[PDB]
Amino acid sequence: VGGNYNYLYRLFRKSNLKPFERDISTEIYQAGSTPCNGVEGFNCYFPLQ
Amino acid sequence: RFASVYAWNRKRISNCVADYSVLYNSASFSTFKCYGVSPTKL
Repeated sequence: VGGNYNYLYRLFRKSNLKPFERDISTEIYQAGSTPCNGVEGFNCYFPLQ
Repeated sequence: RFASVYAWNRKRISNCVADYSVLYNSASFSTFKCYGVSPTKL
């Protein structure tokens, strides 16, 4: 009921995976021009949801 | 000067060039979200 939010997926990423590749990084990556480091202020996302 | 709420002004634009990458990326913007499209296209 509260939601099984213990399971996660990649919402935002910079590159496509190769077959059977796993990537478990929690680093914030930029979407646009702003460095946006350690924040989700503008033009970036924390990649997992 | 902006159209007011309940006095909107939706301008039709065609047969031209626009840079949506700049429109999206500039630091002057407070927020941005797309629906089936991406600003990186132009």
